[PDB]
Amino acid sequence: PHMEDENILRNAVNLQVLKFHYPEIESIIDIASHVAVYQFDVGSQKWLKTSIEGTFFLVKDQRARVGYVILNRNSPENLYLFINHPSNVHLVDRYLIHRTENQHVVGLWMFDPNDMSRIFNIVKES
Amino acid sequence: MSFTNATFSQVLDDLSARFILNLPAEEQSSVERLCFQIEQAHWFYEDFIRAQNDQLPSLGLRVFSAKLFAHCPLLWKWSKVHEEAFDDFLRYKTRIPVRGAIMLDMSMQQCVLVKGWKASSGWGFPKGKIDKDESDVDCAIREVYEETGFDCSSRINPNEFIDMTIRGQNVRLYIIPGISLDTRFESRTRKEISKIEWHNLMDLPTFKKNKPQTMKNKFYMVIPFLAPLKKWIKKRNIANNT
Repeated sequence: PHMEDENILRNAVNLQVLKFHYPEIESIIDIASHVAVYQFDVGSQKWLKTSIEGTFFLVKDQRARVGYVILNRNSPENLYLFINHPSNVHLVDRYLIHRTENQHVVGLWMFDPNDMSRIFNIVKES
Repeated sequence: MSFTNATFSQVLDDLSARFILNLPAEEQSSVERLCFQIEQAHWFYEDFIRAQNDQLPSLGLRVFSAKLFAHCPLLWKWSKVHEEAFDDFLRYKTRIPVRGAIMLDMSMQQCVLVKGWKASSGWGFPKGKIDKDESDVDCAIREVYEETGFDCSSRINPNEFIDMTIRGQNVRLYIIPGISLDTRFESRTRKEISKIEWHNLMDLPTFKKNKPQTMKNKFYMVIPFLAPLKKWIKKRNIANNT
């Protein structure tokens, strides 16, 4: 049961699962341990919390597009969104605002605060 | 539609990365936190993954845990030294006792399901946590009377039930057949449920392997009880005609 690097092996089966759900995924850019998903109501009322919550996978598409996948721990319905432009992603407090698909606002609350800024700086690079 | 054509090794691959592989450093070293995710992975396998693929077998918590450990070599180092500490915790963990009832009709092909008010609240059997110094039968009667308005005190049998530990809960649902279909269910006691309707057992996912599995409505903690309930009704129809 020898393993020269357990983290490379951990990320090997991680990409194996992401390709099983989305074959267009080419590689993993970064991973966040625990991430909760919030959704801003289109009625412009309050900050509703979505039932989506799981591991955050910063992923790169076959077309070199940079998006993210969230394996939901509460339902098979995962979250797969692409970041078309860095001007759509902002960082407010311990949230990661993202305006995707014309008018829509999703907020990513990450458990580890160091993961939020690291992902945010990578998103600003394509 | 996600796990329709998924092998059992791929399912263990998904549940591994989804629940137990990407925890932080201190959480993976914790027996309580590692056991908590495995119980969640077991419930996720029974309630969701099996409904999308009937080929996958129904497993118990202790059996599912054993296959998942041998599946991932990253836990072989952990399970070799923390074997006795984990097996004692998985068996003796304090779990929330929940009691309920599976009310069937006279023909034993329609059951009573209850649904909440939340948009994502799925259908489930009337159950709930037990109170202090409360009996197993008394808790099931109370939860049914509160969530459905029907008093099954004169019909509940302490020996006819399905007991199963799932998602960190010791669940025991007492099977009560012969409920009149004309029963007026009024959940005036608890305003946290919305609808109470009879559901044909054949319409639930895992009950009828021959029928095409279409899962248009959501079900919560209903699929894992279908395999024992199908076996239970099969033995009752034989015992009624012997």
